[PDB]
Amino acid sequence: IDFSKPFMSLGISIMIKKPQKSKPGVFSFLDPLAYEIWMCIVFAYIGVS
Amino acid sequence: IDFSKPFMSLGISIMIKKPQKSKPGVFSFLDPLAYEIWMCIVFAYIGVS
Ligand SMILES: CCCCCCCCCCCCCCCC(=O)O
Ligand SMILES: CCCCCCCCCCCCCCCC(=O)O
Repeated sequence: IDFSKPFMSLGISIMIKKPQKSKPGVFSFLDPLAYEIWMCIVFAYIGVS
Repeated sequence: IDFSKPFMSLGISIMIKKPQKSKPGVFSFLDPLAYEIWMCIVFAYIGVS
């Protein structure tokens, strides 16, 4: 058959799952340390006092 | 004349100058925190006092 001129140029692309904006949590300033450290600091604080 | 099938597909495209290092601003020392944070710190300072 004899095609006509392309009316839509395309190709092979890459599709991935759209990511999320990862809205920071309210209490995210605690993230640098683990929950165990934060809990142990309170225990250490009480003990020292 | 009679053109053959396209061997290359092109379009209109924006050309600009490649961004270069931004000259540091006068009050650049305020960049690590957003304008909102600095404003809220002032409000928190007043409130706490
Ligand atoms: C003077 C010693 C204590 C200073 C105050 C530290 C405040 C942090 C304690 C509460 C955080 C507990 C962690 C649970 C939340 C989490 O990180 O998942
Ligand atoms: C307790 C005072 C802390 C120091 C506060 C310094 C900054 C005061 C002014 C805050 C608002 C303007 C500065 C941010 C400007 C911007 O980056 O757009």
